[PDB]
Amino acid sequence: TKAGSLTIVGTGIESIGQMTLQALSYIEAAAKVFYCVIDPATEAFILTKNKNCVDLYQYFDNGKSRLNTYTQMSELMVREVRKGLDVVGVFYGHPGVFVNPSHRALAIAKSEGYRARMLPGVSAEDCLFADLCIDPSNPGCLTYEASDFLIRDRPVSIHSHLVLFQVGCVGIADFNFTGFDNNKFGVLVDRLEQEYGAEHPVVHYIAAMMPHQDPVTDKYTVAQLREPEIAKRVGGVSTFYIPPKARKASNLDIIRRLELLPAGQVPDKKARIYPANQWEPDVPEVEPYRPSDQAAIAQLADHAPPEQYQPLATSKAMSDVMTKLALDPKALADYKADHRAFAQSVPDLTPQERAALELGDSWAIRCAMKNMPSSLLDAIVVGVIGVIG
Amino acid sequence: TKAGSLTIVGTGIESIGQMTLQALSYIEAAAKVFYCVIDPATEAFILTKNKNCVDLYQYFDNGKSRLNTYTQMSELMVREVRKGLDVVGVFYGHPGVFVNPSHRALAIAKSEGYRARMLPGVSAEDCLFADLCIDPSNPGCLTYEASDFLIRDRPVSIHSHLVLFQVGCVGIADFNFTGFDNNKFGVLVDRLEQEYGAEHPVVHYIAAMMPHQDPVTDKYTVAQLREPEIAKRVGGVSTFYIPPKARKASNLDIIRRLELLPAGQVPDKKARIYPANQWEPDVPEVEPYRPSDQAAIAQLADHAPPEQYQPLATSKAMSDVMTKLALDPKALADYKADHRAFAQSVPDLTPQERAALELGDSWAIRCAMKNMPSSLLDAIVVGVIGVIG
Ligand SMILES: C[S@@+](CC[C@H](N)C(=O)[O-])C[C@H]1O[C@@H](n2cnc3c(N)ncnc32)[C@H](O)[C@@H]1O
Ligand SMILES: C[S@@+](CC[C@H](N)C(=O)[O-])C[C@H]1O[C@@H](n2cnc3c(N)ncnc32)[C@H](O)[C@@H]1O
Ligand SMILES: [Cl-]
Ligand SMILES: [Cl-]
Ligand SMILES: [Cl-]
Ligand SMILES: [Cl-]
Repeated sequence: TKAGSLTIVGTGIESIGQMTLQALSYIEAAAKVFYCVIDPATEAFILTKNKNCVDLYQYFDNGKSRLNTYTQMSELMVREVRKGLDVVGVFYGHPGVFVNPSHRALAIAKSEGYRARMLPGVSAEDCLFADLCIDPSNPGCLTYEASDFLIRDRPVSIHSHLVLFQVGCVGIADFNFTGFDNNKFGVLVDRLEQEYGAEHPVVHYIAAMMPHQDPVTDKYTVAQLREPEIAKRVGGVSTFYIPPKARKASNLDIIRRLELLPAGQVPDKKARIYPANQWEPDVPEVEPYRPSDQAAIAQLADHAPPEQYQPLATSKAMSDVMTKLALDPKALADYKADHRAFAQSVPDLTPQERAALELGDSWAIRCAMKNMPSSLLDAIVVGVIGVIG
Repeated sequence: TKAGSLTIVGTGIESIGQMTLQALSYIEAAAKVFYCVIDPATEAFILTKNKNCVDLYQYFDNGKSRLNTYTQMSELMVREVRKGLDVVGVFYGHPGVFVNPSHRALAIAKSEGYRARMLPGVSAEDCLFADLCIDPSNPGCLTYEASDFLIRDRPVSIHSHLVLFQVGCVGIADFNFTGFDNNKFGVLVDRLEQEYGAEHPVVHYIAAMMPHQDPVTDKYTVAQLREPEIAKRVGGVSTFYIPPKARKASNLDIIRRLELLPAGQVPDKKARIYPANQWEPDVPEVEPYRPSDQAAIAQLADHAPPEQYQPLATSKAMSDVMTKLALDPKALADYKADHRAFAQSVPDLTPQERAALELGDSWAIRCAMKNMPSSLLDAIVVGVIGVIG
């Protein structure tokens, strides 16, 4: 194993709070940190956690091509990896969602034989699902960059969710500190009219970046986007959500091959599971407490845990070590290098706990931490299967 | 404002480390916690952080409809909200991505006039982007539930990414503790053959759930999925990634309306930005260090910060308060109730810092924490615009 590593992490969107515990731990452990974030409280927070940080944002300039900036950002990181250092790069949101230089730097490091990894983070689309109260599963989700959407004529589906990033800089390859002149926004609006119609809703979304702020969740018709006062509000952190225009019917051949009908009625196209999408045009009110829902709630009084349910049955020493492996990158590296040596130095473990850690396999760790009933083993991670039908 | 609130949060996918700082803080502050997670180290961690927790997983049972379980899960949470308590629900990953009961409970609470919010988390798709080294922006992403994909005959795009959740339980509406009998998996494989061809790649993806584990990133042809030994490996935490089959050309009308050509050549369909997607079939090698890349790197020696760059210029007292607002839900609530009273009780703030906190607006906070050069204001969040073209 060569000296030198690159780990790229995210900060999430809302200042400080949306950073993951592991992103923080890698920032603290790093020899050198390079960052690109867009609020000052997050920047100040990062600087309290490591003594050797560099702001990547200084490599943008007026009329300097963004591609040249991204090549420079990547090279600054990889140069320190080649010197044998543990390097961490930090980007706002998820560091691989609509980001060029992270993928470039990781690919170069990997090709030259260094350790290289991206840790996921909370994206602007993750925030959109939470704030607009929608699930990508119901009824599917298409996600594009707005200029790419137009130039490559990417297809829409009127029966699924549509999410468009970078709607505030249609057709722009450069940078300006004061901001974008979004003079080709009308080209996007023309496309949305063609696909959806002039009276179809478009939601202008901006996630709150400070903890006390509310999100922007402003619904407009496609036609209203042509009004100059409304067009002016779309900027560099704006995303569009376009809800479905209609409900898609079921395929009879698939119903039969999956054996879903006992010769009769599947639910109708608009027999929706509560709650319905509030952004869809002409969406009917769905009943939250149907007779079937009331009967399920009545069964709560007599409920007992099923006999095949596996209750947690662990110890402080075992929960402490599993927490340490997740929150201490040095401890994890030590454990990975020698499972047996590490396991034998952990204080207060029971014999079973020690043995499970020595092996490292999931089933062993599960047996050590959960009580498995006889019922279960006289007959496999089974985590809300979602129902869309 | 009525007493009682519901906040639903996520844990991310990888044990403990992928929880956000704000998710942890709300779990600690809650009067009552309800959770549904699928590894025991995460469960044990949650129980160390609040004294009043209930496992929602005990409401599943063999041959009990999942919809009835979800109605029960929702009702247990909302009952405590109606009593005037601050309630937190916890689901693995992102709590609104392929999850029924979170959306139901939040909608009921909101309709009855209680405070209701979802905090985003790291999803299985977020992990997929990071581990497979792909960006949803290049060249767009379609995301579906596998049974819905089949039953509603949802469209594919051979030029964009495809992600399918719940490929281990095609056509199943119920639960079993030992697991799913995935006997209709061949119906999915038939559809993938029709859309992509028998020799097109499909990546079987399972994100690591413990910190020391590696992810499963196993590429197969569509044809290979019919082999019983391979089909057997697909389970309840399996997701499929299907890469594009071809590159989409540019539209001449849009090129002209966005003014991208000076009468000549736009880059060719396969003149890719480094790095290329390694999962695409017959993808050519892309040069990481072209002459333009070498010239950009040569400019690093003479680089200085641009005159319109805004360096961080804050204080310990200001960074401490902004951190507290993000990490202490009680402090945030106090600040939101009375900006001026809160601001005047914060120790050691400068006059400008105090004034910015009193107002609460983003531009005021930015001025207080960053030095704004004369160059800038003699002429707006501008955070990697991604280039896809
Ligand atoms: C270069 S990308 C970076 C995205 C980021 N890595 C992420 O994980 O969301 C910039 C685009 O992200 C979206 N974005 C960034 N901040 C946002 C916010 N606060 N609300 C909504 N969308 C945002 C916008 O579409 C913006 O044009
Ligand atoms: C009911 S959903 C819940 C998803 C979860 N809320 C999230 O944010 O990803 C279950 C599906 O998520 C995906 N999933 C869950 N854990 C996973 C893992 N470790 N790797 C890949 N996919 C996973 C699988 O497609 C699975 O069938
Ligand atoms: Cl969060
Ligand atoms: Cl029931
Ligand atoms: Cl993370
Ligand atoms: Cl340059």
